Amino acid sequence: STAIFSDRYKGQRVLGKGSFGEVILCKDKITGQECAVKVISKRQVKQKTDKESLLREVQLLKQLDHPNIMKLYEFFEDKGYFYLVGEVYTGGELFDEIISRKRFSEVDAARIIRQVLSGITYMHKNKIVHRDLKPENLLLESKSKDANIRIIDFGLSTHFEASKKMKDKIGTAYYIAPEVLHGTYDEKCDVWSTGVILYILLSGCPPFNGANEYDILKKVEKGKYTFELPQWKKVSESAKDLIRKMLTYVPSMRISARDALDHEWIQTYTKVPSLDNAILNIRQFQGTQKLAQAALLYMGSKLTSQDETKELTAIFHKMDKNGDGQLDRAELIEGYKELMRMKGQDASMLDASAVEHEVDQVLDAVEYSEFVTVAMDRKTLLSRERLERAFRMFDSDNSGKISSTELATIFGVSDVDSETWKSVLSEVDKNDGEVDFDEFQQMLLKLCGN
Ligand SMILES: [Ca+2]
Repeated sequence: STAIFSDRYKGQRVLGKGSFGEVILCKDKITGQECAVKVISKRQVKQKTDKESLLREVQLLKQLDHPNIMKLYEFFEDKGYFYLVGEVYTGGELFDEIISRKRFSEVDAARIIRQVLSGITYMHKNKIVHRDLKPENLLLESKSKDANIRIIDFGLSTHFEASKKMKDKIGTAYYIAPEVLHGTYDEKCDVWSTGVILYILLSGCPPFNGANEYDILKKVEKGKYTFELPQWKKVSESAKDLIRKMLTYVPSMRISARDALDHEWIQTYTKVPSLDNAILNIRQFQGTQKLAQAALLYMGSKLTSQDETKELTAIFHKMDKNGDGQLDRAELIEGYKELMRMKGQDASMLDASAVEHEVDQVLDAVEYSEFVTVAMDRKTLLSRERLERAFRMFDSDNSGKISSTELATIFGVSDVDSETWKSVLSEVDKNDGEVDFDEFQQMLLKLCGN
């Protein structure tokens, strides 16, 4: 409120797009301490509670400390944004580390879940519920195999409204507790979500699955699942018993996070065959989720580029006094600053110094029409290379193609209607039942107006 964020911190690099907003690697201008700042835009996110309830939870969260909980250092608020400043972790997402290794057993799964439960138990004792616990929120403290897990976004859910855009809801339906869907829930919803993560660690397949978001939510609401897949034969009976207690439908009957640590499976496997079939399915699952996410962000970046391309052309056309199509470097900065003044402050461009530098980078490469193409191509370049990398990673056999069955699974996770993508495919392809990267990219372009 009183203190300004930009006067203390400077943006160094974009870490990624998390829940509620963009995540930026920032650095203190005095001490040089690196920090990860989640920037939540007030227009794209609505406040569920009042301002005084939010400040009270922020104050509590700043005093909490646990080795498996991400530390919240500071909190800032300006006219249109909320900035949540915390510690940086470079180890990446838990599931990205599991797909790289060749050996994964119940001892590794028990060591993972013991950490997740230690953090949850500690936060539940302080009356803080996560509500949106999922593998994406489990980060590794360092780039190593024996590194600590840190749970992020612990306590946001209660004060910020969930996004309705599929690019942000991707992969959430698998882990949500049934009682969260019907409205009456408490801290037991985090035990269910951890139970779902444990089920995926030991088999590589979600317990509640479907061809789309709604079919998954129907399975979660019914609450029925089975240990009827071949890979569950090589898993112990105590692991299955803990999952049964964690995935109990009635929350009052469901085990607590505290009692889940004292369970025989945690006590025996933290104080042993390799689950090879489970690794292959986590690889397939992670690749499928990441390609679906990359496809949705690619379409979103193409629509954002079209909006900003025309908006920046209109700003520069009005600034062109004589009408030769040219402008000075100082004029282009005024017009680029006007784009952020009209279409909101950018996550990468925190202050005027970052805008002046962003223009100098485009001016070094590059008529304002040519400059418009470069500045917009730089924003699309960050999204097109992620799509190709995700397509290449999904294509594990390096065939260069993805089958029609794989497209149905991808578009199913992305929530693109079955009849809509099949029609778009016939317009570009026109019939081997498989598409290459360019054809896949052409389908996404046609699925967002281009
Ligand atoms: Ca292939």
